[PDB]
Amino acid sequence: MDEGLPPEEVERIRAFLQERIRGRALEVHDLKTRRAGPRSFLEFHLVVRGDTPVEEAHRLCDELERALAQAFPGLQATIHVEPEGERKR
Amino acid sequence: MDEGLPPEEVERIRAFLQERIRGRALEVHDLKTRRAGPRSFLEFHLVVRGDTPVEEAHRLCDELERALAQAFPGLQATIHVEPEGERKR
Ligand SMILES: [Zn+2]
Ligand SMILES: [Zn+2]
Ligand SMILES: [Zn+2]
Ligand SMILES: [Zn+2]
Ligand SMILES: [Zn+2]
Ligand SMILES: [Zn+2]
Ligand SMILES: [Zn+2]
Ligand SMILES: [Zn+2]
Repeated sequence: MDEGLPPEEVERIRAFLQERIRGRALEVHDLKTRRAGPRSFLEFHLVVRGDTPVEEAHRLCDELERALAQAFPGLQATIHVEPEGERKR
Repeated sequence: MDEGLPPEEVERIRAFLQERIRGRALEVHDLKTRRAGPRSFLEFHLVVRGDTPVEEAHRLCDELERALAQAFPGLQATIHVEPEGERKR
């Protein structure tokens, strides 16, 4: 898909995030994308340890938003942080 | 606005969130909305104490997502949690 970016592009974004969260988070999931003009949008869930302070999890959020914006010109990300009970499977 | 919901509706959503976060968060900001068919979308920032564990902040996120979905049929929310340094002004 509908308003999603091309599946190929979503998977490039996924692979990029997966490399960037190594040792810093448990997983990224529920990637949802779309394009509007000069802009692309990504929202996803970043799964971390439940006892991770918001301030710490958020530092990683800022790092990721900047990394994504640079690696995918036009793309801006909104990140929803979750505890380990939200992990896939 | 552009793809935003009507300003009137955004403000109703804002007032609803502001009541719901009393004593539980510092503020909600950067409300961004849009409608696609039977669906409406909201993303916002929920500002809490930096030392708030992700697991705690996320419990409030689930409460808010459910409250919004019930009070605004069709609406689904993505919440980005932030520490106190992200507060307005
Ligand atoms: Zn999601
Ligand atoms: Zn999730
Ligand atoms: Zn836990
Ligand atoms: Zn969640
Ligand atoms: Zn925002
Ligand atoms: Zn913010
Ligand atoms: Zn602080
Ligand atoms: Zn942020």
